[PDB]
Amino acid sequence: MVQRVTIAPQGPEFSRFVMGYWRLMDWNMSARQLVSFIEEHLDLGVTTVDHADIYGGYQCEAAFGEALTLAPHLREKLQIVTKCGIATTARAENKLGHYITDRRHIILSAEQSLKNLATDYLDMLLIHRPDPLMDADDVAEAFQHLHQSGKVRHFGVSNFTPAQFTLLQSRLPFTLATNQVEISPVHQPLLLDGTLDQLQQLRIRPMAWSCLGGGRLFNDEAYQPLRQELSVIAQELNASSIEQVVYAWILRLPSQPLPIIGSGKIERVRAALEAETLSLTRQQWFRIRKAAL
Amino acid sequence: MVQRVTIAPQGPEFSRFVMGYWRLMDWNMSARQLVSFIEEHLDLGVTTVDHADIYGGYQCEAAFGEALTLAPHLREKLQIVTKCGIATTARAENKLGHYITDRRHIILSAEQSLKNLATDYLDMLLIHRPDPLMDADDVAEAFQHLHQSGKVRHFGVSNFTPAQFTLLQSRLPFTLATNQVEISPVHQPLLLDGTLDQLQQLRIRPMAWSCLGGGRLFNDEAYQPLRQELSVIAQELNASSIEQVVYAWILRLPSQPLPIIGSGKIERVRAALEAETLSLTRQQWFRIRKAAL
Amino acid sequence: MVQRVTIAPQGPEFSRFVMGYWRLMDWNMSARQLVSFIEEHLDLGVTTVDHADIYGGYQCEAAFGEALTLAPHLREKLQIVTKCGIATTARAENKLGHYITDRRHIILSAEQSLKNLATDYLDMLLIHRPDPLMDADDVAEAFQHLHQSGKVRHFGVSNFTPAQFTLLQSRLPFTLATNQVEISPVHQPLLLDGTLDQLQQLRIRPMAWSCLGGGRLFNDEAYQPLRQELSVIAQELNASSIEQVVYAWILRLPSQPLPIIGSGKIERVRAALEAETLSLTRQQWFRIRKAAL
Amino acid sequence: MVQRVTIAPQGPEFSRFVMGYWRLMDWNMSARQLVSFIEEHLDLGVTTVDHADIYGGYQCEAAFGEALTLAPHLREKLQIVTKCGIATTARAENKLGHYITDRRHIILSAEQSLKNLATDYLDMLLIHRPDPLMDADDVAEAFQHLHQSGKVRHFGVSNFTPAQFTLLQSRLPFTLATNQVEISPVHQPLLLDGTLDQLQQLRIRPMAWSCLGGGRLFNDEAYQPLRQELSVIAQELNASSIEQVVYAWILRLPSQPLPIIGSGKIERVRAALEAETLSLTRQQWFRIRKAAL
Amino acid sequence: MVQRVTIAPQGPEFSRFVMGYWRLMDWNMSARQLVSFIEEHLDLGVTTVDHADIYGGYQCEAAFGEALTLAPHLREKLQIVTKCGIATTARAENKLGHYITDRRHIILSAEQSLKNLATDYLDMLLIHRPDPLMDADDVAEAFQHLHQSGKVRHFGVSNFTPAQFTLLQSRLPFTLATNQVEISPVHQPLLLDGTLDQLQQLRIRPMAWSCLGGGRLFNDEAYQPLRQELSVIAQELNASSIEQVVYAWILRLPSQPLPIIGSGKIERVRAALEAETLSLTRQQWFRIRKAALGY
Amino acid sequence: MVQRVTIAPQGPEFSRFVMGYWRLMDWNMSARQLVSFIEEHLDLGVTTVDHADIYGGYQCEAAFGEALTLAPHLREKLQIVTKCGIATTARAENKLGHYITDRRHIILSAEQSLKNLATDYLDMLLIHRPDPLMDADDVAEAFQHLHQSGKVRHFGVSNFTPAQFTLLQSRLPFTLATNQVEISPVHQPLLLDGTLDQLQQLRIRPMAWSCLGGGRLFNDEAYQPLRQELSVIAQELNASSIEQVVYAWILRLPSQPLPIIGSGKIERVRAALEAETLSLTRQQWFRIRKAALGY
Repeated sequence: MVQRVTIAPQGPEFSRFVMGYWRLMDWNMSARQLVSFIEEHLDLGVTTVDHADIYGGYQCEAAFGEALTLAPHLREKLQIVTKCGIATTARAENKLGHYITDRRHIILSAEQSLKNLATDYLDMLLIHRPDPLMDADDVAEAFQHLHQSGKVRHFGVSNFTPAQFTLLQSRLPFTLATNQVEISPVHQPLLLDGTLDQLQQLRIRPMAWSCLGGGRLFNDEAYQPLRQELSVIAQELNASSIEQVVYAWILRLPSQPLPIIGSGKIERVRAALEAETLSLTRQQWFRIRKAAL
Repeated sequence: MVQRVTIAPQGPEFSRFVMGYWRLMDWNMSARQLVSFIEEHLDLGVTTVDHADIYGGYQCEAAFGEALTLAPHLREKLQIVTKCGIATTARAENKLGHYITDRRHIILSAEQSLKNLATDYLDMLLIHRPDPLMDADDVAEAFQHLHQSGKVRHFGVSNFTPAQFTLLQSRLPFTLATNQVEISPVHQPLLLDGTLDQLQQLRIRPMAWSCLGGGRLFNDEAYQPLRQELSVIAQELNASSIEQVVYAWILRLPSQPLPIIGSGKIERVRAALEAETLSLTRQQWFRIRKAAL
Repeated sequence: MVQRVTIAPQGPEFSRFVMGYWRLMDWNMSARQLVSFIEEHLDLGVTTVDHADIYGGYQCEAAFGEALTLAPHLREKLQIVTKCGIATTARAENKLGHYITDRRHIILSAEQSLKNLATDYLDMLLIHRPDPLMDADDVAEAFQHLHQSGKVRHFGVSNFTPAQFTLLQSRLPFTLATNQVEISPVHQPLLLDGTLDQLQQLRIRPMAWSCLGGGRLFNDEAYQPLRQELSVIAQELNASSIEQVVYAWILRLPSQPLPIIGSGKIERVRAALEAETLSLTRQQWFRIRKAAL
Repeated sequence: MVQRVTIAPQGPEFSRFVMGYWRLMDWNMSARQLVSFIEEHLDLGVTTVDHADIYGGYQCEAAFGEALTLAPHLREKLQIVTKCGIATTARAENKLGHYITDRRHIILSAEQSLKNLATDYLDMLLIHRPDPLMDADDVAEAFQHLHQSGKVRHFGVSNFTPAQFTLLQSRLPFTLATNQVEISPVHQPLLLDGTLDQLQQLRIRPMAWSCLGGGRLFNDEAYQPLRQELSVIAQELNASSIEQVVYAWILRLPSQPLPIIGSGKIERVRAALEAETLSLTRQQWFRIRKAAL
Repeated sequence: MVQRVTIAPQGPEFSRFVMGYWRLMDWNMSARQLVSFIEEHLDLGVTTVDHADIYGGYQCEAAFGEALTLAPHLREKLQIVTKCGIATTARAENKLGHYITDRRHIILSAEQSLKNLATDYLDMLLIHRPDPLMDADDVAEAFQHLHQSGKVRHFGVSNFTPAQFTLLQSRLPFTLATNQVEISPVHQPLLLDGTLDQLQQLRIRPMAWSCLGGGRLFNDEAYQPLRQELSVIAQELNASSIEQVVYAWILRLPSQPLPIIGSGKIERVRAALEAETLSLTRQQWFRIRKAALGY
Repeated sequence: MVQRVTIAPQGPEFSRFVMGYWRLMDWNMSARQLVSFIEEHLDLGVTTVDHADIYGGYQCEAAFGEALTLAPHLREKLQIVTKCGIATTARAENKLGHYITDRRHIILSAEQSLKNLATDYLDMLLIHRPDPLMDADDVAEAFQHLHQSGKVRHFGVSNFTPAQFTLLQSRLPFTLATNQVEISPVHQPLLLDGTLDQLQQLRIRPMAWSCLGGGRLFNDEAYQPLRQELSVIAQELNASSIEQVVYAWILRLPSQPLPIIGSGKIERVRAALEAETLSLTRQQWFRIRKAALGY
């Protein structure tokens, strides 16, 4: 089973690996098929799932909720994370992509999330992106309302700089439970730009997205000779695949990230979860870093 | 007319818009013409005015003082902000442009400002630029003397990074009342680099300079189709001019900036002030941002 | 009188200083007032004037043509340059700013320019900006048509890289007569990036726009201590103003630029034309360069 | 079905779209399944195919050759492009990834390619990457031997700068037939950096790789609202998928690129090919560019 | 003689100028010649010396300890600073250069340092470079153990960003006593990027390395015209040499850096210490800055 | 002995390694000691020597000419390269560093060079740096005059972009014989920015300066771990020193550079020339590249 992990002080207990549903609509699953898939990754210990209001042209939440309506007993076994803050052109009233982080929008988005997902509470709500118009007082008013009514148990952010993180935190009487950020051998700036230093310092563990380079590792022909060094290291470790090596690479980070898995096929999930057992050496970790840069 | 605003905790009360006098020598006004102009913007509710020792080759403060000696009753109605820290070659001793932030210079500069402006106090004194040779103990000692003697009511900085700001603040018994910074659709890095994040967190409102791009919006042929998108949004808001839309764009920031007006023509001042009544939508705000980038 | 200058091999004879009309609508002139202004700068030897289809929300060409209709004898004494290639949102069918460099648009734009300016020929037509969709074959087809019909006597470009310049040139049986580019102490990259090297090499003289920093020199408070070094040098040369020093700085360049003047007030034009008589030293030229960088 | 195109002066005739086999080992196809796939895209008019010695840990060429030995009649219907120049650690001799562009390596690589692909000629051989140790005389000697012997019909390069291209071309009696380069809404610098300017000038059409962003368009959560603007334009064009709109975006370039398709699923190939019939407006093209930036 | 300075709150007392020994192996000194050199800079007031486990291919520490063994009275007269955290290919087991900041490596490195330098305590131990794999709890455990046993008196870092500095500091019950960083007219980003602001704010003085541009000032043809602008300002100050001017320029910084001297020539050390008496004005400082950038 | 090479079409024949004299004043040589040093590198086959009007505060040329005056037979045995175009504050009339590339200054500079070096001709004259005020017609006039009179045999440039190079070349009836540029594992942008591509294309060989990183390789603490990766490859090649490895790395470039040696120690010159016989493989070259970048 996947390890159980407290992601922040007084924060929730998650599974170390998180199941990401941002691509759910591309998997072409029925509600019944989705139920089986959730049941499958639950049995492997992946209990924490990641959503957002905008995913799938604003349809993934609703589609996930249809599965939860078929199998009502699953809710209790899951930790549901979702997000708000982004406005895309998938909605007709949005003439251009932008951000909305006003109090009322946050409350309305969360409430809609509850309806879509067919549940009466969210485990965590995140601000999806840092908004130049973000009024921390107003976000705090929304969070306080959602918290005191029992509709949202924890709050965090996504893709925030440390200064943006500290601004919002300064308004809240509880700890921001995460800062969901992009971490992989393909995208390493947060390792040294201060983001991951801050998170380690506050003992807040990031949920890590785009762990496989946002598709570049396998589909960007320019990383093909890089696939090779992960292969060479894979065989040193007797790892079954290069994905396991990349996940191990991420887990090795001292901020102790929780990797988000995005594949809608189950033993690529299982393959991912085998990274918990690979002991990377430092030289193997740095060999990967340099092969990628 | 123009709103009254407290710019910081334990800070002064300023007008939301600030009249900037850095171009005063270029306006070719008699002392009596300048007296009429001050009275005119005072009647509109613009009471805060912005000076620096160096402006106009060290001439603008003295010119303003000529007006105040002719009309002594004006001083009590104004909040005078001036600065020190830059040394230009308009003075023979300065063989190159550089910075000077030593304790004695600050005090002597403030004292000369009083003499120039024909007043016995300043509402606020700013360090004009961050100086790599800035000793914060030295600045603090200067500020402390100016404060206890009643010569200067409040202190702030200009164009400081968050680290430079924190450094000086650490030495001071009172709160720095502002960080005067460049903010416009043409110059946006401070929106995301942490400068405005820190000011919002501390509830310190920045005075905003180069609000119209330091001349570029109207005089740079390259921004001329951009000037056209502001015209399109102006027509939507039924605004009489595009500068109104720009000022509304800045006011919309959650750090709540106080824009500095630099025009010596009173109808351009009045035109600016109707920005307070403009209802800029988020989408309009982001369209402006995108068109400028 | 202003010097007469051949700007390219087999190219037209221009005045060394060019009168720019991109801001004509902001000057608030009647047709009668504009006539007087043209007559005034003509008598000083400024015969070459610069237009574009998009200027003034597509109105400057027409406004200039009204003056030419009042005083028909002026056409013969002027060299008219205009441009096409940019599409702005000042026209309702343009939902966003973009470029159009298709054959038919170029021909139609030129033909409209002839109607607006109330004349039967243009001295030079320029591609206003380098378009990623630019098909050099199609531009060449348009130029050939306009040339062989006698509607346009010469052709050039604006803001092109040397590779973009060479691409278009490779299609044309005559020499591109200029590459209109931004040159000033405030914007110096073209001095070393290869643009001005290419122009000198081909003996093609650039028309230089934004010569005074697109408004920054006088209106960007951050260049105020830089105004000072131009002042110090102005007095060494006994120059009447800093504009004359900046123009002299530009004229000193070995690509031998033709500065475009944009002020609608006549002895700032006259003041500009006095730069022909200032002999800058190299040390003065480099002192300016370093004061600006 | 797919248009026939001559890619350069004295160059070969290719299909407008190219089938890329760099992912072939990941498709898990039997030799007979691969034979069916080749026949399927041949029937759609896709005849040009793209290989490299290194692809799939030096396995994709040989796998393709298994198909050609089973179906010998196919070779005459195909144009085979392959490459050399990169040395990866999938071979034991290579202790680090590097480049090898020495004369003997090029010849031996081309010869191994023939053996791998079970054919006695290649339609085109490319240098895979610009090598700081590239001696253009050495490459030229290799190309000359391969050409005179009839083993290779044409020669080109991949990812070269205009200076690297010019350098190699200077040594060759025949024209380099392509510069295979990365082009997509996600990666646009080549549009303006001179690479595509030079190819259009020489009337050489580039083969375009990573047309869909090297996986980012669909697998990078960060481009997911961007994926939505392509959906909006798709609906305007009544296109069945967004990749069609992307391919139409690339085809719209005046260098006239030949996009490389990398999907081993035949219906994704067919979906791509209907891009030829799509009428992309300039405004649509620029909206896509802006939404990606 | 060289002024003595408290480098941090609760921190040790160092000499304002620091003798750096990273180039020791290249000087080709016998152990006896090294004794004399140490005694000579000691006489001038230079008591603080800077080492690292990796210097000279893991050889410089041991070469220094041979001198200390011949002259054991010198030990008490010195403040010895050393470092760990970098792994170089001078050790066969390291197939590539990388970082090691685990607890047991830090402890074992410090203990090897003690054996190499032939002494039972270090005055200060530094983390040589920020390691993306740095676990601050682990470093704190190591530092705690070394402090508990008397083996190491004070602790600091080298080349840390302010966020890396704050991270490590959060775990420690004692103040980090320095952040050793690169400062010269040739390399100025730390003047404005927050590194030196943080140090001034915390009243922690940095040790400054590559004070003369890492060799470039004298050995890079491209700085020869700049070198000559330093000579003009030298003449104005009646300074014996341009090294004095550069050191004076660094000392003028309000973080109050301690310059590390790396020359094995006592003549040049002496010429460094004379910078303490130089009256560098603001315009001279700024003229220097600009000559170096091109401003 | 050092191979001889034709540096350009119609160009002069140089030694593959070039003795650079920009640091001459710092060596503290008497004129007689300089004679011996010249004779010693001459014996090893180093015949081409590199000077500039500005070097050593406008002193190095004249110091060299004093040696040539004591030993006038040496002149014919050397190819002398010098430069003009830079104005430094070592001359009182220059209140700031800048460039001067006007016709009469070029002519007067070359003529001063002749007087300084105590010789009646220069083998090659270079424009030292690209000048934004460079008027190529003016330079061509100067070069024409100097060529017409026999005072200068060949012409080239230093630190030019390819567009600056092409600009000047367009005006000249003879081929520019070199573009002297910076090349080292420490400074690699010219490998891929088109500078070296253009030179290879035109079959013009660059003279390479700052081959050892302008002092950084040895004097910058931050390259000490890299210095040690060069030592690993040295051992693999049985190379006496890492300087040999670096020179071999530069020689491997297909533009076929001529390295400028700047050491006044004949021991180190000798150790440079041994690079000609080193078998640097591709993987070794690339390992070096990557150790220097961090790739």
